[PDB]
Amino acid sequence: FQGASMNDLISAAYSERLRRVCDHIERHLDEPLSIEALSRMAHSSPFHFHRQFTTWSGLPLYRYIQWLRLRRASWRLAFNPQDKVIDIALDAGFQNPESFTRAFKTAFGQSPRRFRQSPDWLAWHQRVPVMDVKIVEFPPTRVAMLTHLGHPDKVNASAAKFIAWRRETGQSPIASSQTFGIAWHDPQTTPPAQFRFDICGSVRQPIAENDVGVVNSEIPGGRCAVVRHQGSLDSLPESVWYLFREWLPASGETPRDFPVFFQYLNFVHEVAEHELLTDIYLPLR
Repeated sequence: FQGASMNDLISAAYSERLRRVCDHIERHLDEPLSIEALSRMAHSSPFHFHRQFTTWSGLPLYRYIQWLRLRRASWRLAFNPQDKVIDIALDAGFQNPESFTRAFKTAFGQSPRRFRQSPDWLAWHQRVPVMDVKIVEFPPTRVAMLTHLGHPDKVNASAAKFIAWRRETGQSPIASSQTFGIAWHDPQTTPPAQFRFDICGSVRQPIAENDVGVVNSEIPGGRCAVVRHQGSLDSLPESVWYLFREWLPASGETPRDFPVFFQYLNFVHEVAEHELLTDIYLPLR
């Protein structure tokens, strides 16, 4: 049908209700704005008014009022040069000119005084608007490591060997040193006959030689993507998949010739699985 639909008519009436409310706010700024009254003016519940305004305006009432006040102060900066900046900052509801300057630099992109000097209003009109992954330069670390080649489960057993070595040789990766796991392969995709996992601990000097199989090696430094994973060692492969799916296409950076490696800032069983902290590191060239 080409005709007007009852559904669209209702949505239009609702939107224009809330537009009436917006205009009332624009008029009655700098006033005690009782949410009960504004909620009544929208023919809606006081308990749901904020979510509706956030839904449609795109920003809550406190951000909206703040940013309208900031735009008013911007007009006053550019076109009322006689007014003092402290006075303007007080008029916009800010206690200190420093905090007003903070908010201006945060939302606008220019400092207040530079705006008073050369307003770039075009930018202002264009500036109306999950997991943190970072880029760090990992320093090359001499470590002592044991390589496991076999079934992915037996890895735990081999890890025990390393722990035993730490008690026996007096080498202390426990303190003033770090403990990493070089994850060469993904156990599901990779044949468990070739699965390689390196359990390593940081050392300040070489560890001589030992019959257990622990040997000296190094983790090279340079560009490297870091993602903070919170929880189980069984949960790490999914965040590794996250890194590969999301960071590699978007970043456009190229990985270098070293396997993925995790640094356990919180060791396994000393704290709970729910509070365990691991850092996944993707080598980047």
